[PDB]
This record gives sequence, C-alpha cells and structure tokens, in this order.
Amino acid sequence: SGEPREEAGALGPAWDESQLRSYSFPTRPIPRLSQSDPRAEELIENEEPVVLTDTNLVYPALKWDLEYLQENIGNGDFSVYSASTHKFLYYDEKKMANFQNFKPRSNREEMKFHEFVEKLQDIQQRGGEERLYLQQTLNDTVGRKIVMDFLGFNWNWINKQQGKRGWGQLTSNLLLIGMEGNVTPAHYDEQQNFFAQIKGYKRCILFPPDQFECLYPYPVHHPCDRQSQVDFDNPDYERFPNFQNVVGYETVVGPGDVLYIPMYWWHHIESLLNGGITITVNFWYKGAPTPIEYPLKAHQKVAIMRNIEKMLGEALGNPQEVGPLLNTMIKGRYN
Amino acid sequence: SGEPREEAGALGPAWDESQLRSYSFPTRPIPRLSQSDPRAEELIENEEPVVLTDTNLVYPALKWDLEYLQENIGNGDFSVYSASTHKFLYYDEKKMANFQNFKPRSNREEMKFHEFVEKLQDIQQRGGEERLYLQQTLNDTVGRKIVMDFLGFNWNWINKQQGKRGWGQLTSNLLLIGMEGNVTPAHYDEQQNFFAQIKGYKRCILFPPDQFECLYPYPVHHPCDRQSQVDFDNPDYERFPNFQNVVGYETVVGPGDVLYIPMYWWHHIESLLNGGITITVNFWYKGAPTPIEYPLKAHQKVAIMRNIEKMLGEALGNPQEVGPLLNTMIKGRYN
Ligand SMILES: [Fe+2]
Ligand SMILES: [Fe+2]
Repeated sequence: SGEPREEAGALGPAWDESQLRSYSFPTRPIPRLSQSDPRAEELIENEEPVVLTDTNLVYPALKWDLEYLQENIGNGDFSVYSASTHKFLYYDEKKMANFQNFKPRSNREEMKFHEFVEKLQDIQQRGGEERLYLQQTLNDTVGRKIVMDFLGFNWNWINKQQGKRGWGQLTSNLLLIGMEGNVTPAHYDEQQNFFAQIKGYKRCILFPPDQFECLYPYPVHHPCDRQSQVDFDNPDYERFPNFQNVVGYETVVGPGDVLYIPMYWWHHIESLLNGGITITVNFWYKGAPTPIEYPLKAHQKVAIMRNIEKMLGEALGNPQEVGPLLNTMIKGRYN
Repeated sequence: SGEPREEAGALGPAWDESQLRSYSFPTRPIPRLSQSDPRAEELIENEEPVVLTDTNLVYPALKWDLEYLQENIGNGDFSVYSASTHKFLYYDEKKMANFQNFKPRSNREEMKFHEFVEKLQDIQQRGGEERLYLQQTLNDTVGRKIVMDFLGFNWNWINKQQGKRGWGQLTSNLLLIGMEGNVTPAHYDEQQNFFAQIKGYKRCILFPPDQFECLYPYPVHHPCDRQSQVDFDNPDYERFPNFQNVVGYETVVGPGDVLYIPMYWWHHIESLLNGGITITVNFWYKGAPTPIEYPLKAHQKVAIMRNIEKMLGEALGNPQEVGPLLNTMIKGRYN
C-alpha cells in the first residue's frame, strides 16, 4: 500500500499504518495513475486493477457529508445494514431455503436519512461495537440538489470507457456511507466495477481470479455464494490450508480516486480505523460478451465451476446433494 | 525407493525403474508423511530426513515451466553451469590456489533466461552429451510476477519450523532448473535444508554423517571439499575399500514434496532419465548453536575433523603439508 500520501497545504499524512488492520498475507501496490496515461488504459483493457487519480468522475459529490446529504437528499427511505461487529455479513435471502440451518448475521432496515444520522451519533456517544452501512441507488427518487450533483458526474469519461471496453449496460449505481472500522469481507462480483471514493479513506485488498483455490468461496447455492469462507482475522489453516499461499494487491483510496475492480477479482474493503465516516459511489457494468479462445482465462474456469454447481443442483432436484455427488465423482478417480 | 506412485486421474505411474541409475549399494526408503503427522516433527527434531507431502511450501510455483519463467522472470542474467557428462563437477574457486594441479571440470556462465532456454533446445535437437544446470537466488531482482509467486510460498510453515528447531537465519534460497539425467554427486552441506520439488522428479540418495569412513571426502583445503572422492558409477575399491559397506536412504520427490536434508547428511541427487526438465527450490538455514554433551554425535566428530585439518593448514603455513604431518603422527603410533 506504500507510504501514506501527504495532503495538500501541509495538512499532514492522509493516514498512518495504525489505522490499517493486520493480516496474515503479503500484498503489493496497485498502480496509481492519471487517466491520460497509456498504462492506465492498458491495465483496464487487460482486466487488471488500477487507481485513476484524476478522472473527475464524482467531482460534484466531493462536497458531500452528512449535513449536506441529510438536508438535501430527501425524505425518502434508505436501506441501512447493521452488524454486531466490524464485519458485515451480507447474504442472498433467496437462497436461505437451500440451507435451513443458516441464521442471518446482518439485518437490513428502511429508515429516513436523519434517522440514520441519529443512530450513527449514539453509537459514537456510547462507543458501542455496533456498526451501520447505508446503501442506496442514485435515482431521481432523491432530492433535487443531489440529482444536480449526480448529473454533474463525469459521464463523458465513464461512457467513453464503457464504449471502448465493450462492456454491457450500467447495471447498478450505489451510494455507500459507512462508519470507520467497517469491513466488507472478501468476495467477488461478476460485473466490471469503478469504485469512486468521495469522503474518507478505504483500504482495498484485491486478489486475482486465479487465487480461487486459496480463498474457498461458499457453495454456489449457499446464501453467502461468492464470499470467501475464510475468516481473515483468524484463518483456519486446517480447513483452508491454501490460504497460506494467498498474495494480494493493495491500495488506499481517498476523495477523488477511482478504483477499477475487474470482474471476478476478489476484493476486501475496509474503512480506515479512526478515519471518520466514509462515502463511496460504485458503478457496475456487465462485462463484454464472450468472444472460445484458449488457453482459458482463470475467470472463465470460475464461470465453468459455477455453472457445473448450478446444473447439478437442478439435475438432482436438491442443492444439498451437489457435494455428495461431486465427492463420489472424484474419490479414487481424480484425487 | 519403493513402487512408483500413481498419478491422480489414471495418468499412470509417476516414473518407472528404467529411469533410475544403477548403483552398487543398498538403500531403504525415507518416510513419506503429512506435515500434521507427529512422526514428521519427531524425525526433523532428531535430525533424520523426511519427505513432507502436503506443506504447500511452494504451491504458487507448481505452475512454473520454461515458457512461464522466460516470459516473466525478467531480462536479468542467470548463472548456468555446464558439464561434458551427466555428472556436474562443482568446485570452490577460492581453494584452487592450494592445488595448482586442479583443472576445473565444470564451467559457470552468465546468460539471459531465453539464452538458457535456447541452448537447452539444441542439446535436445542434436542429442549431445552436454548438460546444463541453472542456479539462481530468489530476490526482488527477478520479474514482478515471479516475485508474487515467491511471496505466495508458505512462509508461515517454514518460519514456524525455523522457530521450533532453533535454527539460525535463512542463509540461502536457490531456484534450480536442470536437464533429465543430470546428477549432482554426493556431498554434504553444513546447513539445514528443505528441498522443495516443483516440476519433474528427482531421486535423492542420502547417507547419514556416520558413513564418513565409507564416503572418503576430499581434503578440506581441496577445491572439492565436502564432496565424496568415490565415482559412484565406477567405485575404486582398492583406494576406497569401505565404500563396499555403504548403506543409503532413498526417495523420489515430485511436484509438491518437500525433502528435509539434515545438516552434514550426504546427498546424491539425480533428475530421472527421460523425465523432462526438473525444477526445484532449496531453502538453507544455519543449524542451531551448539548447546558439550556426550556421547558426541557423528556430525560433531566430522566438525572436529574439519577443524583439525583447517588449523593444521594454518599452523604449517601451507595446506600441502597437512597430509604428511597427519601420517607422521599416526604411523607406528595410532594405526
Ligand atoms: Fe463487491
Ligand atoms: Fe547439497
């Protein structure tokens, strides 16, 4: 992640090591480049991450904070997630029927922005362990002023990018507001992503698709599909031996930086400790349609594994049988 | 060495007897165990060899081959050794001044990886007797990708091991790439060693320190110090009668296996014939510091003999006098 950058006007270090959580694996830096740099386009075209420092993608939102947002976003309701710890356990509600024993670890809740702002205060007053994360799409369903800021994003840049990479439609666009210390555990998404930081700092640790064997994702039919089964804060090396070979790409993004997270790449995101609240807006695009050229890329093998798991759960008429069948196929035959 | 192991997926025998060279002495198997097995720690603590089959020590390098390496290791220069035969005659350049008559039998040469890859091809095209061996330390002086693979080694395992055995610092870390048929003649090293096989198969024949009398190492001041004077392919029983009593410990290591070669143990290493190129990475640690408890271990007597030879060469002001003086001390007095 490197030596903390110095803020303009001698305001000092943007952050210091004591704000970063400690992990068991090594990491090297993600390149930090200007969007006009030919190396930045090269990295994106080859689907490798890059932090673009001067896109002006969310320029108007740089002034956003809780006051400004509460006072201009509207009286609509927002999805707020809460967790007993720093780690947010998200899950797919639609898959809970496949695992009756799964007990949810995170709760969503609809509330008004000021209610969110107020619940935030208390947790700071008492200092409880509870944490929250607000997540909402940028529609026209929000305040007029927020809509103007939104219209002011650099759509020229991102649209051009979307066009040259061959990506599909902008599938999702989320505003995220979190508390210092918040951590979104490692997982991968099937879409291309531009992560635009707005307020505060977030440490992003990415792992290429070829580390599948070291990250142990949950069964595709499980509510936590696409998330790593390993507890980064207490890795169980007996159940997940290859987590000892994992190597990541790291960076700390701040106001104005845009991080490109290529599709299928794992990412672990954390809001720096004692760094104040964080605000980010993500942009997701469907990747480009498959051209079959060999040798296959790692993410294409991951896609094949996901498909085999899905087909099996349908053919057997019950996802709980997938594992027993796979083991039967392999033992004494391929292992 | 036992019955050749069968590779997963019915790919057949990993190797067959016809690939092993024939020798005049008998050998028994080195234990092949899991690193979680209590017997494996017992063997290492008592300084006996063991092949650990599941450490994941060099997991990321299992994908390495010439293409991958040439294309990612860099444009630096590598030490390549060549030999007219299958046996590589290594020597200590600094001791050549003690034996003016010593004429080197192996040559080193600095070249770029693709140059190494190309010279390799020719020797296969023409089928010459010439052979090569590439040897290089794993620094940061190598390509970025190779550095990531390297960072992905299971440092947690080896460091823990280094800690519990009381060993000193990791003194050396070498990458070795050789040709089928290559043989490194018997010799001992003064450091602890973990030999991690990556590609291809190597037959390793070890001899405990107490076989000193049957292996006849060269005089300590000679360029071939620590190497056996006996030609394993044509033992001279008149000059080395006790080579008829030698008994070894043997094993064939393959991708994923890690062989512990305790300090002072002799080892003879050969790349299976018609087995393709071999790749290995070795790790060397200084042994633990001497605690003097009796009865002395064999390697401690070897250390004493080496010291007497060294002191004598200094006291007499010339290493060539060591032998005449030792004979004078012994004849009609201790023999
Ligand atoms: Fe994500
Ligand atoms: Fe050696």
